[PDB]
Amino acid sequence: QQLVEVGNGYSQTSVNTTVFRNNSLVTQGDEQYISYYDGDGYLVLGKRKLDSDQWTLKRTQYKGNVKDAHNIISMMLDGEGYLHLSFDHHGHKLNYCRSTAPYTLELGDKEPMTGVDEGNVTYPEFYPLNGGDLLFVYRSGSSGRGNLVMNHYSVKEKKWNRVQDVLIDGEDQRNAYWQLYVDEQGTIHLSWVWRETWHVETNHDLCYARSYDNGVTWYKANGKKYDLPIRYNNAEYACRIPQNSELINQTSMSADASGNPYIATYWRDPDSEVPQYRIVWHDGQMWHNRQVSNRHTPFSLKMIPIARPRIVVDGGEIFYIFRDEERGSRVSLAHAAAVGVGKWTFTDLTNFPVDAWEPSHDTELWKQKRRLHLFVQHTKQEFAPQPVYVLEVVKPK
Repeated sequence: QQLVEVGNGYSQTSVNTTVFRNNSLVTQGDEQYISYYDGDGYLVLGKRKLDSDQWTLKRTQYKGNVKDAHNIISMMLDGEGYLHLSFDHHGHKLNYCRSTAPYTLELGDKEPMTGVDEGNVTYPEFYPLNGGDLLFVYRSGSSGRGNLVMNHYSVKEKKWNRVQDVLIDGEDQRNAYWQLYVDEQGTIHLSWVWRETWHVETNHDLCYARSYDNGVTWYKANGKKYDLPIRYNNAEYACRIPQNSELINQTSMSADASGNPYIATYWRDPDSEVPQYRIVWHDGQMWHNRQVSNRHTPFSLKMIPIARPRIVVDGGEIFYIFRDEERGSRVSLAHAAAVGVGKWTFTDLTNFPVDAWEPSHDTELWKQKRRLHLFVQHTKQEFAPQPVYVLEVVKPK
């Protein structure tokens, strides 16, 4: 299970290696693209042909505040091959750049998307849409509460338009933390936890919504159309998980070829001190939740000794990527041949620790080729810059 070295990246924080890099790594056609901060804080872009181990790197004109692990880089390609980059935010004015040509590691100047409510950004994320268009999501904090703002890029028009200004509504009462995925049909999947207070221990529940029409109209998994915006009272609950359950925020989710959502997270049971990894999914008929791990070591959120997970699905076959102090903080794989039967195997994918690392993966490679590639780097949360690798993952023997 092979480990392709890219270049040295910043390792003194987990900025290159958070679960919410959407994306760190992206394939189009026969090429794969990557982004990270180098040891000196510069935004580096890379590309390769997928059949090669040789990366072409470009140190761009931009830097980021690498001492803050929130200040991540997200990238994506549109249907014409232009790279879109957004980076370096913890409640700051939008940093957004496009490549100057398709398939080329040359960034233009920073530019607005719509110019509206772009003053206080955190957590930029890109998703591909049908027709080569893009979705952008970010957390806007300008109101005093983190609000989900969603834009659509038309690749033909070379233009961004707002889609949703108020999709999840905390009613000046509660907070919300979300993750998304665009499936192989072009449907946007959305899931989130609520948080009653400002403190992480009041994280509760997993809610869900989807949109088939690029974010305009929204549906529940049970088929009912949403009245917007989505509040505590009308949200579809994928799973109930109470406050003070060590429920974590900002994880990941995926979907299978049938458009069914799967959500990967962790929390602990009422009668346990031990948080466990979970999978929450809708099979076209109903919601399910299951425990993936069999941990025995407590921790509390009130660095975290386990990583927030990533998942990919192939017709009920599940690859569930994690990192855990119980397994020496290696890159680890929890694999299920069939999600519905719940027989999991556990396999370490690295023989060395990656400490603060959380997984991000090449979402488009998995969709287009059913190959699972991870962004892998040893980070901490003074440590010399460590190699960034791409690791291909296959089912275990």
